[PDB]
Amino acid sequence: LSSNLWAAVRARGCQFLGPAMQEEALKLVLLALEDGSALSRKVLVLFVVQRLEPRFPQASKTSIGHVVQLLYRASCFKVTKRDEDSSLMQLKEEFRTYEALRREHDSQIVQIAMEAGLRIAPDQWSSLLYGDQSHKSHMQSIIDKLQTPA
Repeated sequence: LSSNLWAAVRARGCQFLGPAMQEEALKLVLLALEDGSALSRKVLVLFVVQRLEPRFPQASKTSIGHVVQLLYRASCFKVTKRDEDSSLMQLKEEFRTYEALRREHDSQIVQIAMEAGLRIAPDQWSSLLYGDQSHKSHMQSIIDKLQTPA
């Protein structure tokens, strides 16, 4: 099940790196962008990988870039285009807290599960994204929003 989910996520250029690593990865993206700073993908990945590497040997520019792409696909960024340079990404104002960023992140993964026709219960979501059975309610409300309102 989880195997099928993560394969579907990577199929789209994104990655979930497990509960602990993803939490720290997101918190570092937020550290860089929560104040409106506008970073190229280059600089954003550099900032994050540098801090991650010592606890998480798996951290590389490729795997962090895939986390960035997950947030990008989730439309979390305001992009500033420039021909005569690299495009810059800012966190949209509504996503400059961890709660909101993490909600949108988790929503994108649930959306990928749907796209893939992979059907998943709120108890499993908690296991997969958080490693515990503490977030099934958080994950229920995320499902609710992707479905027809009551």
